Amino acid sequence: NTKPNILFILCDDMGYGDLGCYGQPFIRTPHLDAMASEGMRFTQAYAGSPVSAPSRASFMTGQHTGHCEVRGNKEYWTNAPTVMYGNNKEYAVVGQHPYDPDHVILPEIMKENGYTTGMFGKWAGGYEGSCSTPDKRGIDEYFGYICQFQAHLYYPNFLNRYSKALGDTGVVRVIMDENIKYPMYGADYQKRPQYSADMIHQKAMEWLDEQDGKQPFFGVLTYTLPHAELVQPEDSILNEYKEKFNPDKSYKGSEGSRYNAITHVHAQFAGMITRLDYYVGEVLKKLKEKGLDENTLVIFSSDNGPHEEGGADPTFFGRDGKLRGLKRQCYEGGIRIPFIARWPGRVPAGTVNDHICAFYDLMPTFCEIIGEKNYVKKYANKDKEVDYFDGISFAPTLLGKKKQKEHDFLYWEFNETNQIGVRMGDWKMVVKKGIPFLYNLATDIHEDNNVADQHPEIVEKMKAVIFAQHTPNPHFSVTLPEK
Ligand SMILES: CC(=O)N[C@@H]1[C@@H](O)[C@H](O[C@@H]2O[C@H](CO)[C@H](O)[C@H](O)[C@H]2O)[C@@H](CO)O[C@H]1O
Ligand SMILES: [Ca+2]
Repeated sequence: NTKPNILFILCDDMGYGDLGCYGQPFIRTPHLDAMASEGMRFTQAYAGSPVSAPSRASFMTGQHTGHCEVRGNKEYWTNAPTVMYGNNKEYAVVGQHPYDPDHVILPEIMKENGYTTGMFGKWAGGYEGSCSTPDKRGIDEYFGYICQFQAHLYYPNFLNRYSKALGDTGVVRVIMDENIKYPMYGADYQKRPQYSADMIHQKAMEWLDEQDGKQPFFGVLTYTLPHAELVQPEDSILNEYKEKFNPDKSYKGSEGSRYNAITHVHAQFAGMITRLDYYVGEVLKKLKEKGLDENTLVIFSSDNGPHEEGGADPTFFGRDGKLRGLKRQCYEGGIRIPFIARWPGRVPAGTVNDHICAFYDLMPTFCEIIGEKNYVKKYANKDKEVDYFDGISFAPTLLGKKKQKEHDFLYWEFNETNQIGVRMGDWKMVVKKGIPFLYNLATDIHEDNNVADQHPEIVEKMKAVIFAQHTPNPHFSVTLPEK
């Protein structure tokens, strides 16, 4: 301990069944499988939300989406002025709805505990010049995509940086000086040579290189893989899967979505996950090389369930999977995610953990690990009517030990599919357009058999949770069930 280092590798749109160690049959994930072998594989860990921005917001704020300022994907670039990068028209302001500036986020707690903070990849927590950019919210070294929409292109016009070390005064843009010579869409797009996932990992690894045993570090590696578009370097990883998958399918492109057309989509998606796995192997190798392995907790997870964008084929990859649904659904497949922890000599090796937990638990979990006691009394905003903190530390079960507290419920709400999810032990409610559906995850893991009619008292108990946990948010609307 003595303030352990923490790396949180949070990937983008990877399903529960997309890793080898969670049963994926078609994709090699040797480094994450070995991480699991040496660590703890969580079987009932959940995203903050079935989509990116609120799931990441839940992790950052320690709040469920009945309370969180961010409960959906909200764009601030739609009406932004245009800037030219070569012949390419680009938005002059990018990004999503900002985190509440009056509610603490995890990096700020780590800064108050004497940590240095890094974040490499997707921010998705406020647009350029907003009150919630990484510079303003406790990140010392940031490199990647401020904007989730920008992140659709793996060969973008620019990336974003805030580097204390370089004396940046705020977030800046780093132009991809080779990429902007070519179009953003069509036959010449793949002439772009500056691949963001490699560049962002290289910046993360340069940052990890600078760390030593002295000052504790907190790194958030929000790598965009395997989020669409399904375009990557045409290298030995991709070619392995072009050889393996036969026949394969293709994707015609969506210029409006910034998803380029591509061929061999099974090979592209498998390649993206094996590429990400190789990045994780490089992180773990670096910690060992620097003598930091025994004092660093590494967690790998995904922000939400599997996707069907840019040529992704979750039906194909889901052949052996147990959970129903995709990204944007409050069915188990939208919200239950891979979650692997490794901390040699602290987290018991080769374990499975069934503890029911969600991303809003990470804030109290980390606070417990770093010895930050009574974090709510310390960080709660006294100027608010009420400052919500929804998490329960799972530091005890992570460290194999006693006094592990249990949630009465987990809670999700999501505007685009108009859904509310509640999990109370074996019981799972999905509200769809205000109508409750009820499933037993012990007898019906795939949520095939709506049994609301057989359990009216359970339906009322779980609706009571919704009525108690949902507070109004003027930006993100869901239909509550009838009272
Ligand atoms: C104009 C518009 O919103 N375009 C959408 C795409 O954004 C959308 O993709 C989603 O983009 C959001 C951006 O915050 C986020 O990256 C999601 O993960 C992603 O799915 C796409 C839906 O497939 O449709 C376009 O019309
Ligand atoms: Ca995502």
